[PDB]
Amino acid sequence: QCQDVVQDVPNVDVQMLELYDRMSFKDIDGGVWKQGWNIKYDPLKYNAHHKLKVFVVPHSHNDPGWIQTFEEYYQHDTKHILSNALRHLHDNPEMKFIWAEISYFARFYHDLGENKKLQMKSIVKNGQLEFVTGGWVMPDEANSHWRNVLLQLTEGQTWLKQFMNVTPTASWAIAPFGHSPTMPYILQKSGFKNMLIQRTHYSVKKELAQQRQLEFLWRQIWDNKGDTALFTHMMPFYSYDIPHTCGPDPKVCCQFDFKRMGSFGLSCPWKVPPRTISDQNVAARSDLLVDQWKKKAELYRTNVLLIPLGDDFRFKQNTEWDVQRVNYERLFEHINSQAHFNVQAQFGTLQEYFDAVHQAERAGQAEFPTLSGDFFTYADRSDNYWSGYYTSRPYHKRMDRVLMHYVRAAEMLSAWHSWDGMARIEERLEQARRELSLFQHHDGITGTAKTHVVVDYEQRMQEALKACQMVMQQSVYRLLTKPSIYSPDFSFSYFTLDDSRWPGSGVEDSRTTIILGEDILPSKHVVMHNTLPHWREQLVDFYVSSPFVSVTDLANNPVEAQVSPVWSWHHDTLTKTIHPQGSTTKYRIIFKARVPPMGLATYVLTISDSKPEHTSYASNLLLRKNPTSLPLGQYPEDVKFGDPREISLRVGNGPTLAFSEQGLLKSIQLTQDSPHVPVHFKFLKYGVRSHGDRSGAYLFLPNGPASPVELGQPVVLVTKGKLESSVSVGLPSVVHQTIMRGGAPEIRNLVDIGSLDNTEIVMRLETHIDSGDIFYTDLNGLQFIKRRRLDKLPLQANYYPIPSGMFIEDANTRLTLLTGQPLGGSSLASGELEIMQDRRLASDDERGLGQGVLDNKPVLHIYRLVLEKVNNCVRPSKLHPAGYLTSAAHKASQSLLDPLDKFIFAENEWIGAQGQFGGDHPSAREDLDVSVMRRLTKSSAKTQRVGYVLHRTNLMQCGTPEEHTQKLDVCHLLPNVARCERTTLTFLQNLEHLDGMVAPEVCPMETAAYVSSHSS
Ligand SMILES: CO[C@@H]1O[C@H](CO[C@H]2O[C@H](CS)[C@@H](O)[C@H](O)[C@@H]2O)[C@@H](O)[C@H](O[C@H]2O[C@H](CO)[C@@H](O)[C@H](O)[C@@H]2O)[C@@H]1O
Ligand SMILES: [Zn+2]
Repeated sequence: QCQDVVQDVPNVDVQMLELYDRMSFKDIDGGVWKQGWNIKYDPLKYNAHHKLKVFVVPHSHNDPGWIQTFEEYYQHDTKHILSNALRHLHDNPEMKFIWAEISYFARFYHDLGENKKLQMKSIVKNGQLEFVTGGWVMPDEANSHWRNVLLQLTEGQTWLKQFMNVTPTASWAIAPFGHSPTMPYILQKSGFKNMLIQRTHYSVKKELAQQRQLEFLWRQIWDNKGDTALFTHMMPFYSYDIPHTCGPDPKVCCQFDFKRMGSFGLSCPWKVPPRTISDQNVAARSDLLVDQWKKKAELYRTNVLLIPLGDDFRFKQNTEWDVQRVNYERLFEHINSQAHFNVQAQFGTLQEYFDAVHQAERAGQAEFPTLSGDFFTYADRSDNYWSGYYTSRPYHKRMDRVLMHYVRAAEMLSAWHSWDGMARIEERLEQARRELSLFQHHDGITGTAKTHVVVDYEQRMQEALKACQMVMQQSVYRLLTKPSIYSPDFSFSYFTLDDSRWPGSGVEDSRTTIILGEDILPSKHVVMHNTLPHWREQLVDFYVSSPFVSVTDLANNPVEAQVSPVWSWHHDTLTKTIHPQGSTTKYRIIFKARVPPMGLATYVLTISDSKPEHTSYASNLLLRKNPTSLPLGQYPEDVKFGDPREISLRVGNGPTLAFSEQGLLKSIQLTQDSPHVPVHFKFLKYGVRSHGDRSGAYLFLPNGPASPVELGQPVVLVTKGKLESSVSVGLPSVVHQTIMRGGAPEIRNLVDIGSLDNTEIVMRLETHIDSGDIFYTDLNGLQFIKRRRLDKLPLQANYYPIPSGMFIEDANTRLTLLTGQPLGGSSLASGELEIMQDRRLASDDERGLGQGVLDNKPVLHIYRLVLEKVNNCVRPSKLHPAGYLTSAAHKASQSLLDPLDKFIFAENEWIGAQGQFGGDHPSAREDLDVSVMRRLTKSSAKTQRVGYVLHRTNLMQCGTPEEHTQKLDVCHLLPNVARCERTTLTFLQNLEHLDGMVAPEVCPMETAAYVSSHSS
């Protein structure tokens, strides 16, 4: 019996949307704890029979790229930190240290000699060095897709299991800029028992501290029973550095950071330095320190206190290890010996802290509150909300989503077979997983790194894309060639990938033309891959060197096709207009590909001397005053011209779209009879303040509501075809395109902010929909959370991450915008949606980056726009904190994130070609996905193992019967199954041995992992 994720509102002690509605968010001076209050404690609370247990946990925050590249930091800092940790921990058995970033640890460990590897394993086994989380990175939680959060977690933990024989069950996330419930969701399904967070809004820290609700059982917003709950510790103060981790007064705590006495080039901003601990000062020093600890302890419910001891790239110098250790040892010896303190203090690890907290809990000493919700948008002080990084460096945010899909497709396509080592499949896939995993870092996908570091991430991701292409095309060639003919050269390109949306038209001329001709080559095979576990039809397009091309399947059945020109937009620096030019030698052919679940389908493109029977030609209409001619070579339809005017289009029996004379949507009519529902696209601009704090890579600090972009009299191009129609317009900084293929439109924006300094370009949708102050945005592509616009907070506080979609609705109507890239957005007034496209900022925003954002480059953003009637849908109650997509919106999101892959055969003739793969694969219910298929064993293993991650979303019931689908049992996808086991999501622990070797499908909103074992 599945939990109902719609109709049962969970009863939790703290529900973050409710808390937000009630809180005042006043920013008052609290004294030494600037954002809190003067903490008081009863000195008699602790006595001989009830002592305060203090764990001082040394740590070093190591960014895998930020102000330097990964490799620069490794050479200049991290390799020294790890080498000196090994020495100092070895030599000082009571000293402890925690480590989070496995990318660096793997980088270090593989360069060690065997003697040192053994010493390292010994300090891990004995518990002195403890891994926390164990992901490749400490990821961003706002822009990251859940699939990539899982990918990087798995990459780090798989390394740790293999080399260190440990799997962390406690997570440490001190640095991401706000926190998502997607983390406890994944962690709890990956064996975790505890997690720690830090960067939450200062007003939230104060509110929860006042109620001693900083430790809580964090469950998902829809979880009525609580089975998703994960114990979470929120740190109370402004920073994770030493001045903000000993207690509420940083002027005091800074005196206990022994790296700040002068020789290290560090000091205390509060103007009182640390002093070396001696017998003559230890009593006074201890009195000050214990007083800070007892104040911090007032904020929590047990007698066990966590004191982190660290900062960025700490514990480098041998002298630094000594200065911190020897001074703390003198403090501990004094404090622990003076009964009047009633304290036992020691170095500890994160797990030791949590174990002691839960021991106290079981002793009946505390009960913990339940909580649901998220912790966006973060503000660290005053009105400084960190909503800028939801958009910064949008080219690379888009690249993340492209690479996400290519990693999935490469792992899936190659999983079907075992490969010889000489094929280098495992090598290429490990590289691709690791570069994508690295980019999940909270300075990677966030767009908060220095320019040269962004370039490094981009180069790494480009290499990863090439690796995925190589693995994919080798796999296609194996899956579709007669086995007794197959003769692979593992270095050769049998196919090249054709991608219509990355980097994109107008971004890079990267696509190959299929060159056909009577005197060269009459025809070409192309292959589509469908990574989703259901049959899919989708229009696909290729560039071809003639308009006279027709399409067949590999039974030689004709397939209806449409040919259109190849249009490119040019900023004519002579005429000062932006206008399209057509190619006279290449054309686009478009046709519907029908592809099996997790399968492949082959088609053939053939040239003829004249218009083929089954190919039609789009009309083209250029709307502008003072047109000039647009010749198109052999294209059989002449371009038409007109003055700008409103126009309407309808493809198939789908919606009718109306456009303004400037080429922007104005209305959607769902059916023949229905109203033309106002739905109006508009581009606006935000600026930057001329006084006070400046927007930068992290912060969005607008100088008021956005102002309309002045459009002039833009050139509009209308292409009308039987299969696909479009309206494209060259606006200042944006070539905006609305594409119609018979269902929800697709929007593409080619965004080039050029040299517009101190500008943020936003795309807004204006409707009539009576949404009031409510809107919905997603978290990590996993779930939709209810948002309430709060006029008591500034504009930038009402911006949230849009990692994959957002919607507004009233009783009758919903408008959903799905995205192919994470961007920031909001609903700033009833009936509106808006999403930021790019931002160019001249100033640094005082968070450590030390530059503006002046490295913008053209990016092609993609979207789907779904207007729907929802009066018949079974929706959650008004008090439920979640929302859910319809079938059409979810399919539209899948169309953006996991499109069909397209392969063009490279050579002239493909001997032994086959027409299809996977025609016998089950076509699963629309709400179920095989998020991951990964072969886990190399070819030398007697018993092959294949891992699957299944995810089931939850779609609204709206009265569409949508019938008969087949059960998907992933354990029988490969033959000769000998065992099927449910595992943690990282595949690292077996949870259940499955009867009949059958992997059951999962419940709505659940994710499960299975591993099948095969004897042949
Ligand atoms: C809030 O500013 C923070 O400053 C530190 C600078 O750290 C270095 O100087 C300090 C102060 S004397 C030393 O004690 C340290 O050991 C270092 O040498 C930044 O490194 C820190 O960065 C963190 O937050 C930013 C966002 O503000 C992230 O982008 C980054 O990933 C990191 O987590 C911060 O700038
Ligand atoms: Zn960091």
